[PDB]
Amino acid sequence: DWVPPEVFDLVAEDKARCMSEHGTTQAQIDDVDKGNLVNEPSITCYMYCLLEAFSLVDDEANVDEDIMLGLLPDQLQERAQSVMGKCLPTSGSDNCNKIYNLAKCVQESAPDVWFVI
Ligand SMILES: CCCCNS(=O)(=O)c1ccccc1
Repeated sequence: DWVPPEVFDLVAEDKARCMSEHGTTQAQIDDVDKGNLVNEPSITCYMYCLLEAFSLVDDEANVDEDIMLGLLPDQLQERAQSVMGKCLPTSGSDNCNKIYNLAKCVQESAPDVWFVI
């Protein structure tokens, strides 16, 4: 990955909170990173939780595309922008399910783009 060790420091406090709130295990996170994701609230609500902590989504899981693209390396932004044209706006039954659907769409469309810390 292009994700540097810094980001792990930066997200540590929110990561710990989000996992505690939702019953998330590190194994579930590792799985999403390997492209294995199911619609289980303990992982889908974790992803919403962390996105929200960094202002990447609002109260109804609408994505701030400019902030999201801003997370990614310059060299990935062209292809990520195409992916967001396909996968946004979000849709689903609740905030966690919206992020499930988004993650599945990004992972299906682009290898290097969705990542979960
Ligand atoms: C392309 C967006 C990735 C979303 N993954 S994440 O929810 O773990 C997350 C990563 C980094 C900051 C906040 C949330």
